[PDB]
Amino acid sequence: ARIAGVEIPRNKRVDVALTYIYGIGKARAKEALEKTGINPATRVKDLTEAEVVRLREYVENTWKLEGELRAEVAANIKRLMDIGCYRGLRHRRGLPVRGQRTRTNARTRKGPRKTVAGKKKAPRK
Amino acid sequence: KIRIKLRGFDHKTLDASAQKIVEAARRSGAQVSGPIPLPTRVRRFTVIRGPFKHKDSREHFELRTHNRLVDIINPNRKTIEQLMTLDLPTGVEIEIKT
Amino acid sequence: PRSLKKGVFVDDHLLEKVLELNAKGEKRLIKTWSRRSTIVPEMVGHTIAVYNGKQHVPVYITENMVGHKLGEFAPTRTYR
Amino acid sequence: GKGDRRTRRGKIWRGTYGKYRPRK
Amino acid sequence: ARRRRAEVRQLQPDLVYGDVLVTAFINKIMRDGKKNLAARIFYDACKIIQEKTGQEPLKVFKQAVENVKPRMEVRSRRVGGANYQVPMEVSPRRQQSLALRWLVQAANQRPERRAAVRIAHELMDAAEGKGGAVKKKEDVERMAEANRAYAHYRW
Amino acid sequence: GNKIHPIGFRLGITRDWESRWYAGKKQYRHLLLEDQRIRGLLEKELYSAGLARVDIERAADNVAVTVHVAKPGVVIGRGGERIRVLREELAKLTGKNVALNVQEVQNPNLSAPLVAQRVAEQIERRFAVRRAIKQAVQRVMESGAKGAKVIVSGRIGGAEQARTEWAAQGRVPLHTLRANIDYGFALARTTYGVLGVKAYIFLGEV
Amino acid sequence: EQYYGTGRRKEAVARVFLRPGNGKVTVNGQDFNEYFQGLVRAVAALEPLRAVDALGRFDAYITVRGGGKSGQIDAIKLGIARALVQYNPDYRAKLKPLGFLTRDARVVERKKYGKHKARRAPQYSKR
Amino acid sequence: ARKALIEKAKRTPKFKVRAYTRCVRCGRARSVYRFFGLCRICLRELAHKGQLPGVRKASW
RNA sequence: CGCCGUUAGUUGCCAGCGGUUCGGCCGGGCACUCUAACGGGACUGCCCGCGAAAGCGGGAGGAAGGAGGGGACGACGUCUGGUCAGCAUGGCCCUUACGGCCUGGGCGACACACGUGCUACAAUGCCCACUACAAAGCGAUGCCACCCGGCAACGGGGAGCUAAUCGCAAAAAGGUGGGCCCAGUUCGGAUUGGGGUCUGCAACCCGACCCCAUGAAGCCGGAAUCGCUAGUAAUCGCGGAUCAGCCAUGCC
Ligand SMILES: [Mg+2]
Ligand SMILES: [Mg+2]
Ligand SMILES: [Mg+2]
Ligand SMILES: [Mg+2]
Ligand SMILES: [Mg+2]
Ligand SMILES: [Mg+2]
Ligand SMILES: [Mg+2]
Ligand SMILES: [Mg+2]
Ligand SMILES: [Mg+2]
Ligand SMILES: [Mg+2]
Ligand SMILES: [Mg+2]
Ligand SMILES: [Mg+2]
Ligand SMILES: [Mg+2]
Ligand SMILES: [Mg+2]
Ligand SMILES: [Mg+2]
Ligand SMILES: [Mg+2]
Ligand SMILES: [Mg+2]
Ligand SMILES: [Mg+2]
Ligand SMILES: [Mg+2]
Ligand SMILES: [Zn+2]
Repeated sequence: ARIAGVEIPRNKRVDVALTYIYGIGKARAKEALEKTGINPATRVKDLTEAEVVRLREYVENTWKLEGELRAEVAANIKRLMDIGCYRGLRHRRGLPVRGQRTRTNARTRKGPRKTVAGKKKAPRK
Repeated sequence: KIRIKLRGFDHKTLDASAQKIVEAARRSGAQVSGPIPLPTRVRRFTVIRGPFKHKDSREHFELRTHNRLVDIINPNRKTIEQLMTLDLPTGVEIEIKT
Repeated sequence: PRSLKKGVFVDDHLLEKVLELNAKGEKRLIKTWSRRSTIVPEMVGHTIAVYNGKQHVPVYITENMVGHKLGEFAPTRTYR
Repeated sequence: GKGDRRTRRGKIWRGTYGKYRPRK
Repeated sequence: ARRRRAEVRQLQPDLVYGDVLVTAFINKIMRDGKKNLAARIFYDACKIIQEKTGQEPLKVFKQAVENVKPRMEVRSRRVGGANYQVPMEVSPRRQQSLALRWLVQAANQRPERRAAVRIAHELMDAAEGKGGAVKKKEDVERMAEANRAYAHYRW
Repeated sequence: GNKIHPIGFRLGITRDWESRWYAGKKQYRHLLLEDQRIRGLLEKELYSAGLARVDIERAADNVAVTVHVAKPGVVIGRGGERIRVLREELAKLTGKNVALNVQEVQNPNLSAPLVAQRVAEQIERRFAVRRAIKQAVQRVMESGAKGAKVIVSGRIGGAEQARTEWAAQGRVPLHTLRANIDYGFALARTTYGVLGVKAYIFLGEV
Repeated sequence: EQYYGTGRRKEAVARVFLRPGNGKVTVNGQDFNEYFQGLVRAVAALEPLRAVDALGRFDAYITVRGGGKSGQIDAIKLGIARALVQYNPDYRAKLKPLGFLTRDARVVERKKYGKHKARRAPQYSKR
Repeated sequence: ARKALIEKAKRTPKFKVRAYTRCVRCGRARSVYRFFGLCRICLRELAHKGQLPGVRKASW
């Protein structure tokens, strides 16, 4: 059943399945199960309607998940850029932000490589 | 109950205490617990053999500190008089807390 | 995920120089070298000319940039 | 792995403590 | 080994069957020096063979290893142009080393999730004469005596 | 690169340290830095007396300071003028009452520190290297010594290309700890540049 | 009445005490199968006893200190062998041939510089 | 190093943070041991002249 | 480093015992372990085969055998090798600066490329819990026990230590039980958002750490290429030097 915004994890432990929800991770999961007394090991397909409702009414009225969360984050970074912020300019360039060395290994933040002229008449190492 | 600690960078110089202090009364006055060795804290200084590069060279230097306990119950009048100020070692330090 | 504890820091060079302009009016350019100072509410409106190691760049302070440091709005290195 | 901060071995390696590794 | 002839290092006999060959197999299974986890796997396999076969486990192991030993193999060698796979006997020392190694290798190719199950079913398949471990042996033998046109290069 | 200081290599045996005195982890660096201030000063003043090794000891806030020279005469001073002011400047650095002593060197031709200091003075004084060295080794070898060796660095003769001049006699088993080999080094500030001078003297075995 | 033997191995030391008894082994307070619980090697330590058809002829109180259970397993096997020769000197004609008496001297080789792990040398490229 | 820079014990360095070791024998500010006040080069030099009490060459 | 002995027992222990808050915690002996000073022990010494001899194969006694294992040690010299930015040092050049002083910036730039490494791609694994074993080292204007508050980083409190006598410490791989069930996954933890601790005059450029959220590439790597012969490789974790703190996944 749908716990969080359009969420349908089934055939798995509740505390694991819950993770598939956006803003929900291992912590929030095993936490929402304790504050609603739902045996974490139980499979979603084996949950009481009564239990699901509790989970639904809780997890949604306790945290800010899914799309609405993407919205805030998408919004936050956009804010960093609108103002002349530094981290902002970094987000514009697509370069690391948490002060990482960009002479090498900035791949994850730069996507596939953009190999161009790297040498011509000197040690090509 | 005489407790005297013995530090030092040389282990033969410290011995210039046991074979000198236990000569008062080992089987007459006090019992003299004798000089206990105790572990010896070692300090290593590892250094690159030469200036500039050559990280894989290095030479090792240690500054071994030796210890001694002694401890002698029965702070005898005459026994202390002798074992009072008749020493010789220069590379030894003493601590007293009997 | 920033952090400074409990005791927001700002260099009194301007901290005491700004609170003054709040006793008269605005002011054009306030060249400083203190990019350490966490911009405080009582600055919005003022135009602090932060230094970049080479020049003083004017940064109009807005409600939006409260807890941000003056340096963050004054880029240092020059890329393409 | 030793790279997971919020895990047991993650803290050991990084030589730290927290919810994922109390002191006792 | 340019100087010494190299001497085989005998190993401590088995702590069950007492067989030294058994220990050897366990060493191959062992990785990162986790001997306990290793043995805990081999013996776990002997249990899996006792229910699958009415015959004792050691009888199976012996058989398996034996089936997997190659009688002949080819060893590259330049003779005056390109490289030439020259067939030649395999010393008893090597037959053993290879059997055990291959056994453990094919073993970890099987789909079964539990390690012990992989070694067990693999040993059984070996004594039966089937199983990918016995294939390698067959393919290696098929390799030589398929180059008999060079066997006169003993080496 | 090769070849470790032959003393640093024997410090343990057949070569007692040059300053015996314990010192906790907190004071040591100080008591040590002081040794230098001292060893340095004396080394510059007592130059003409020609010193070998300034040994130093320490006690209940005390300081040995036993300078080993060949011309104690010049050390002491006339009736005690040299040996005077020295303890006046020494005790200033060390407010621990620094006694001071002077020892005689039983022949300065078995004192590598000197033999080297010798050849060095010759070179700074435009002498012919090969000869000074051949003589030095001789003198050393002349009075006992089961072996000896002298080495001068480069620019031998003011030349543009630096070189190294050998010269040695008897034995000098550097690879044996049980050797008791004295070692001495001396610069040689000249008009064209420096020139190292190392001196080795092999005396006694076990 | 009671026989002793030292026994050491690769940084492990264990005192062994044998007394004509049943067979229980009070290792560091716990039963044998309790201290070396689930380690296919333990049975080794007790091996020397089987060298002379003893085992149930003795009892053994053992205290270990230093190293790892496996290193200790061997140290223990050395005590159970010595304390046995003290019980009977003639218990060497058998207890020895199997080697049970030799003291395994292999030790963690020092860690040299310019090398990662003592011998394991760092790797390079152009060469 | 340069003489101008030699002055670690300059005292009152404004903030304890700006204070830095520096060799007492050569001015080297790059690998000065606390126990000796010296840099790794000098530590090697003097130790060879047994001028560092008790400091011997280790070996195990 | 490997075995034994002697000398010394505020480490040690039911050894045999008596007191147990049944913790070697008090008594108390130092036997054993250990600590460390010193000392013994192997020398082809003995037996057998071969040998002209040196010595080679093999055997016994022995902790150890024939260089028992690991170090320190590196010849005459070569590379006109490295370093005048450690330090000296000849020559040359600079003066109102090629000196000095600061605040700030830079050495942390990035379309690219390589070396060395870390962490992985998972089930002989990952997670959680309980529980057993080290060594070598560290403790001031420091190491910080059992206490309280906080999920926590850590904050307040405060004992002992001055350190074989207190602390750092929890060793980790391991073992026992449970979970996961082959999935880009309870594999991996990159990146990014948010909140916060601490060190520091100060963390924007440029710190480490904690918690929530996010959860990338990666399914074992082309040509080619590296280390290692035994307590070695591989694998696991611990300490230290530098050091306020830390970019150490480095070094020892
Ligand atoms: Mg080399
Ligand atoms: Mg070397
Ligand atoms: Mg002012
Ligand atoms: Mg994980
Ligand atoms: Mg001139
Ligand atoms: Mg190791
Ligand atoms: Mg200078
Ligand atoms: Mg600093
Ligand atoms: Mg003994
Ligand atoms: Mg009792
Ligand atoms: Mg002979
Ligand atoms: Mg040699
Ligand atoms: Mg750099
Ligand atoms: Mg709490
Ligand atoms: Mg399990
Ligand atoms: Mg692989
Ligand atoms: Mg690895
Ligand atoms: Mg540090
Ligand atoms: Mg570390
Ligand atoms: Zn220096």
